Amino acid sequence: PIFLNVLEAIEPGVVCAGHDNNQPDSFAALLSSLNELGERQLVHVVKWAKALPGFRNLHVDDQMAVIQYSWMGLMVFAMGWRSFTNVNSRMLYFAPDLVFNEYRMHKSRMYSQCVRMRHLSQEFGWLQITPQEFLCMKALLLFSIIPVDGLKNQKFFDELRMNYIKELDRIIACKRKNPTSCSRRFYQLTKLLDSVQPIARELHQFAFDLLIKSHMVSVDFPEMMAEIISVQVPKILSGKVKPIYFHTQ
Ligand SMILES: CC(=O)O[C@]1(C(C)=O)CC[C@H]2[C@@H]3C=C(Cl)C4=CC(=O)[C@@H]5C[C@@H]5[C@]4(C)[C@H]3CC[C@@]21C
Repeated sequence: PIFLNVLEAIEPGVVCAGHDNNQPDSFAALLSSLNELGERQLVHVVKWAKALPGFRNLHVDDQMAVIQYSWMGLMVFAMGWRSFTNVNSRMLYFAPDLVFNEYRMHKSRMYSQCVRMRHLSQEFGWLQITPQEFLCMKALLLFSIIPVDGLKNQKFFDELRMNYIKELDRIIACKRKNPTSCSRRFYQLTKLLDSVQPIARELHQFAFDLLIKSHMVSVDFPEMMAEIISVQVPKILSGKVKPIYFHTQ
């Protein structure tokens, strides 16, 4: 079980936001905490990606680009998994010290996005997604958004993405002998994977908008987050970089 051994081994451990839960649930306090958590996670996201099987095969430039493009989707998906495994998707578990209940969802000003993320988290339960499927799908999300015009080394990327799909295929078939059973599961998993993209798109828009009006005085947005939102996110929003949907949207 080489492939799965690796996925489990490189999976980041718990990361706290450093949020003081005694403070009032203001937009400012929740924003400060979310961003701090964001910057902290990004640190782990980069090391995670670079330790992924075959990732080093990508051109240096494509490595960081791909990481930065899928960043948001990766955080949505993983966050959704933590909510499911920790609080049975009852609340949004961004971190042990930063759990969103109804009031915080409203206070953050991303209530609808949170509700959509809550749905996503519940799909992990309805579909009975295994830790194995979760890990392989999360890795695939890393390879699910690229420039329309292509990456420095597009063929290496396509090769890699294909191999990860093949792995997701092995997972599904490991305990399934009748093809139909397998096809049904693949359908379910690819539909779930797709559903992450629309949510990340809205979060991308929300982040961009906030960065702009925030720049006015408080450019308090962390460094790495600030770089991705000002340099990479617009490429997505303007349509130069797009997600790779499995099914027609
Ligand atoms: C309230 C809000 O706007 O949050 C945002 C901004 C621009 O501040 C917009 C989208 C927010 C991001 C969306 C999610 Cl799913 C997160 C998940 C997660 O596990 C850790 C907490 C972070 C982020 C990446 C969060 C950082 C603050 C963002 C970027």
